[PDB]
Amino acid sequence: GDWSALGKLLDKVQAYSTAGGKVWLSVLFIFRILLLGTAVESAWGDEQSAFRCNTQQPGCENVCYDKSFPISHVRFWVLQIIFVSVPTLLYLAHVFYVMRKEEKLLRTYIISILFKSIFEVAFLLIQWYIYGFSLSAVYTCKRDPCPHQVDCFLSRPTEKTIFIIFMLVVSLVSLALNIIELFYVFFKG
Amino acid sequence: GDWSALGKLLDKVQAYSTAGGKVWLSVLFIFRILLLGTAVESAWGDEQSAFRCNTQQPGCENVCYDKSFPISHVRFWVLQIIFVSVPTLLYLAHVFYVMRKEEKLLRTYIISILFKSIFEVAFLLIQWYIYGFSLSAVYTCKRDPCPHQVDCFLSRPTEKTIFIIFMLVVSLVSLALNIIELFYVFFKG
Amino acid sequence: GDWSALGKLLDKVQAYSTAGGKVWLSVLFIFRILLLGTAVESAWGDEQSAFRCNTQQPGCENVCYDKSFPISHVRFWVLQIIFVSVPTLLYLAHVFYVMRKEEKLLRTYIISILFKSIFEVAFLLIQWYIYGFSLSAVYTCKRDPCPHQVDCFLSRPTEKTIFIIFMLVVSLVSLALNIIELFYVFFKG
Amino acid sequence: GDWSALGKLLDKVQAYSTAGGKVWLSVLFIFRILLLGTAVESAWGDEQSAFRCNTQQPGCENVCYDKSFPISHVRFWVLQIIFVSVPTLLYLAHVFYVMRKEEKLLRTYIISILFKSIFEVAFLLIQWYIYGFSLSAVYTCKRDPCPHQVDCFLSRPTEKTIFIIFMLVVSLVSLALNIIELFYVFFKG
Amino acid sequence: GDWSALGKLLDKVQAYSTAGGKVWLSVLFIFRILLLGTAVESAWGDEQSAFRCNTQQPGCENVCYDKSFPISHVRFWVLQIIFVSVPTLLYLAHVFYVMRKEEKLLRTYIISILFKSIFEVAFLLIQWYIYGFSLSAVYTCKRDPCPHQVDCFLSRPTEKTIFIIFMLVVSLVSLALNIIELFYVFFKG
Amino acid sequence: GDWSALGKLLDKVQAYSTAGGKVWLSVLFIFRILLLGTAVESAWGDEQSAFRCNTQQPGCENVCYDKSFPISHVRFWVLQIIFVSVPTLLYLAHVFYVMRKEEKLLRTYIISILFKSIFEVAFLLIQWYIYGFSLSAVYTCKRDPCPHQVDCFLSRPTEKTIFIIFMLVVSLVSLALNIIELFYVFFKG
Repeated sequence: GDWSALGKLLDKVQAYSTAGGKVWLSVLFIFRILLLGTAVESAWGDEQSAFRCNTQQPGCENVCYDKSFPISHVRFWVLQIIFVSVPTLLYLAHVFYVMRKEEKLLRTYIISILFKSIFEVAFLLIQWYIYGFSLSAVYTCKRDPCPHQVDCFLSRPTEKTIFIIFMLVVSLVSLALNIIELFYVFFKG
Repeated sequence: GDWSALGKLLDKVQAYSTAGGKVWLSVLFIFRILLLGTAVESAWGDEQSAFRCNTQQPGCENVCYDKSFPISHVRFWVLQIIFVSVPTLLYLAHVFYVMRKEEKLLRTYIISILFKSIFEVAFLLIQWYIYGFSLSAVYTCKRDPCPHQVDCFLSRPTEKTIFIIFMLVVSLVSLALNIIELFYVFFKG
Repeated sequence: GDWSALGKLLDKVQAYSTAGGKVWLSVLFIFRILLLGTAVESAWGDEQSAFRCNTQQPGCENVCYDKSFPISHVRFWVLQIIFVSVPTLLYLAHVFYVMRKEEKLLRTYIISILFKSIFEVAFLLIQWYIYGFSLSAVYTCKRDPCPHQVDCFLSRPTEKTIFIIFMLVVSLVSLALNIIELFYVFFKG
Repeated sequence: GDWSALGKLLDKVQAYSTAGGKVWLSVLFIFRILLLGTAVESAWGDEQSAFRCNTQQPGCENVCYDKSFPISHVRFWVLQIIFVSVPTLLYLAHVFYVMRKEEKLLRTYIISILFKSIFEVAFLLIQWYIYGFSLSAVYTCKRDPCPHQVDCFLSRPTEKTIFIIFMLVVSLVSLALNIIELFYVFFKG
Repeated sequence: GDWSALGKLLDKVQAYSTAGGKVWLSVLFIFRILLLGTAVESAWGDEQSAFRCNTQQPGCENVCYDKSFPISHVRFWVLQIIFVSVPTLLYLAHVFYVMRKEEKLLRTYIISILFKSIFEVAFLLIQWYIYGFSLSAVYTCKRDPCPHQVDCFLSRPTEKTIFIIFMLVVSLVSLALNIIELFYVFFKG
Repeated sequence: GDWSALGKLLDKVQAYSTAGGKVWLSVLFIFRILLLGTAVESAWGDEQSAFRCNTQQPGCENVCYDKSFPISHVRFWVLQIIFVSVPTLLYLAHVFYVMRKEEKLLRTYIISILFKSIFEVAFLLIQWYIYGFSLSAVYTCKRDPCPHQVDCFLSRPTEKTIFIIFMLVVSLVSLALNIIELFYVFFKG
């Protein structure tokens, strides 16, 4: 029975955060995890199996899908959320070690928040560069195996576009909350 | 061993709710989650794989399925339940922070309930606009790849219609309970 | 460490039940859940994929399967068990609130038992009306896309019939136990 | 912290059992559950999908598989283990209620053991009648859709035969242990 | 809160084991379980589906796969690890009963270790007899349905061979540790 | 309630580690496990099913896939992480036994760290030898069943290349941290 230690650890890390920014950030994080784990994962299930091209050339479908999707959106979002979460976990464990020292910091919190913001904007920029924020039903593919130009058709482009916009909005809200947090720490300083 | 704290937290949030409205709302929520997680998820498993169109045009099936189902009903319902649940979690965590302040509100509960009602009615209206409340076995598809008009056939339209009506009834009951809750808070005020 | 509270809650709800009826009902419920979760779910896995019709008409298989199975037996049974379980959960939570009042009913138990009986008989009648209690290997399908009449063949009809009879027997036993419970409460009154 | 109550409940039920019969029976039960849950379930995964018949008749494969396998071996074994386990759970819960009476039997144990033996021998006899204890690679099918007689080929007959023999040996060992238990209770009486 | 009892039970069983043999055996067991549960299970996923034969004879692929693989390697390894684990569980539960007697053995440990060694060597010999320790890409199949001799091709033979060698090395290390354990008990005696 | 013992065990093992090296290593390990368990596993799902070759020769696809992928990257990475983790678990359990002795070492930590470094560099060298650090969309296959030379096409080569580079970077960071740890222990000595 050591429920008090976890409560004290939770209090210490939030002691340097805004009133209510912590709760909105945590709720938004669990919202994003729930959305990623159930809906978008099942939406992207048949990304290659339902992918089809109008050609008889063997191997054209493989290269055309590879060119159309350099990386799946779901795996990209998983990487983004992991990269966003890593600095927070680092800071939490560092504060845990600080408490262990106390039994026998603010600058690190600022660095973690700022790095999380950097990672979020970097992932957004990469998504804009590679894919944009929409998916087209018809993709024109010009790859070496395929003769001339071929037409290929994605799986559920519209629902994927909807989920892409949802994830973009979620990322933007998270970034805005992080900037507000940084501004509050600047105000305190 | 800190079972008392969770009980006190549960008591505090329900202190502003009707006698018995809380239990009906919670039971209905777990009912909806159980129905969504087991039955309707398996019902929508072959939505695109069993989807078929009477044509020889390559890529016509993809675009016709995309036009017929801009977003899957199951994923739409997952989004709806998440959006309905978010304000409740926000209020619960806010009350937790209020208790933390007490160790060392009603307006937020009203706002959360009202926003949950807004989200429920908005999702119902969106479902009515895009899909309606029934599914037809035969869908006439007129999309660019397909020549003229083609006939396509959905997977298990009748069982999906039954589950759609079930979810509509569940959403209506939840909205009615929320309005009764709001009326009770108005009566108290 | 609050094991005593759950024991007291368990005692209070069973205080109004017969000697031994509670244990048989609980064992039968867990039996039905185990049977539904493992065996019958896997038995119905290929209900549409292995479903086949003797025709060349595009879309005839879809409409014929839809007409043959308006709702899957497994999902129907899931709905039935959820509907049967809901009144019990309502009564348990109501008794929990009654204990909370005591810290600072029989009619509801009767109503819950009677409503559970009503739901059980209603689901049995619906199953009898739509399907009966057997499955035939060959189904004659007369639907609009299909020309004239077509012959279709179900997946594992015999094993499904066996499981249907098993579920019917389980439901009948549960209903009989519920009627015995109601008779005992009448005897007490 | 109520670890003592579960220990006392465990002691009370085993108080009427042989020295060491309890441990062998429990180990054998967990062995059977582990074998059923991992190996044989995956072995029977493609029972119908890999099932093939040498014919061009539509629907012949469905009826031939249905006739060859009235019920899957894995589901049959799941039913058998559930039926064997039910009397033990009934007796355990009855002893729990007896302890509740004590805070404020042997004949039932004998009945449960004997009924478990009956169920085991009944399931063995049913398996012998329907299937035997071996699987043949080639099955001759004479069903109405199929013209004359057709040849069908099972999926992995040899490995399935091996697992069938394993389950038969496990069931025989369990029955022998149950008979030894009954003989010991007779010796005590 | 009864953490002390499990620690005492752990101490009692290891009291008859070598210094460090216990930890190496436990680590090796968890290593084998982790390797079996994740890597080799996914490696053997398409053992029959990707299995192909150069023939037009219906049913030749089924019988050729059955003859090539009398039992899957993964299921064989699951059986082997279960058989190896059973004597250890028997001994642990026997020591638990011995402690229960104490509240109100070495020979069994020797027997369990020796039987575990016997089972390990028996499974290794069976694997050598049926399969050997390698898999060939091309299998020549001479079975009744197939005319003359046919050529069949396994799924991922090289990776399966690598995992087979890994499991062989793991089994050999476990057997060597068991023999060292037996020699130590002989030295003590 | 024995939370103190686990804390003491955690303190003892980290007592010989650098300030902050432990936390970075642990965070990196959980990062690698999360990346392997969700993203790369789903990325490699259709490695053989989507693998295609431009030939009519039966069995050419099987042998060409086998030659192209002697072992899957995901299973190789699972083996690598297991091999890296094993020495750490050995050291932790050894320290646990040392504490048990204390109730009634540095050289082992050095050996475990150095062996973990050896395993990491060995797996990196093996990956470089067999595969390199990139995947090509088109693979030229010259195997016995296939006539002359055939062209085969991998599934999602670009996304797999991205994940391969990610895993390479992760492994390099882990190795660098291990070398820094060894240098610190040398400095202490």
